[PDB]
Amino acid sequence: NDIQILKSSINIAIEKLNDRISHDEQAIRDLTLEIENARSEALLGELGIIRALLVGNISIGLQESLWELASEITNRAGDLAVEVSPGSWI
Amino acid sequence: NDIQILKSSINIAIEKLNDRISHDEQAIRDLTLEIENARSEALLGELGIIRALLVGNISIGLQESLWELASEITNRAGDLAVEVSPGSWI
Amino acid sequence: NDIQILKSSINIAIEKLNDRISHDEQAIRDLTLEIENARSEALLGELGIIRALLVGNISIGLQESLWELASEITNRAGDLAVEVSPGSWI
Ligand SMILES: [Cl-]
Repeated sequence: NDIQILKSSINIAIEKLNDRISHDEQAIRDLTLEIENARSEALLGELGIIRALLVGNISIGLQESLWELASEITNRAGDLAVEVSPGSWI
Repeated sequence: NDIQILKSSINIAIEKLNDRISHDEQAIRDLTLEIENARSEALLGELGIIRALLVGNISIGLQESLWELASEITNRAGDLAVEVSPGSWI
Repeated sequence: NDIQILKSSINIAIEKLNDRISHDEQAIRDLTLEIENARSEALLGELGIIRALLVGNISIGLQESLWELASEITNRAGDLAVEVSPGSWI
């Protein structure tokens, strides 16, 4: 009798909970996408500036520090799927 | 008898769970705030550098690449509520 | 009789749920680590560019705007445990 009504009501309550958790897991999955994207933007923004200076008539020492700096920055960025713009040397 | 004691104890246990989930949802909400802020900082940091170069005596080609670069960066930043500093052209 | 079988089955179901939540909490903890790291990278990338310009033969006004800019950027970065490279002024 009352055991079975209770069992089914448990099951609904747990379902709702799993709904809540799953909804948090998908948001934790969006955020981790948002973090990757933030990193990708900063990465492209910083290389974008470096390459703008590199393609100009800048002194030879600043070219050394900027190339080196491009690697360090690029090293810190573990590995995201970057796609730096075509470039523009001529 | 023992059905009712069991029902109330279920209800407490579920409450605690919903407490845990709600506490995760508020942290997922802080992080999404933290991500926006990280993006805003990188955005302001990169425009800050670009505008420092733009207001100086830099070559005319570097000015072209930097203005263009300011848009691309600003385009990648979907739309955050930016507030770039007043500027400083004179 | 059937009350006790039901009680134990509740306990397993709740355990599984707490497992799920705890697994979300550790991921919310990784993301908050990932956000800090994204901020640290952008921070180092932007100071890296600024210091490359600062150590060169740049005009005196651009040096003013860049030093100032280094503080504003560094101020916006609440306080992360930064570790800017040794520097390189000579
Ligand atoms: Cl220059």
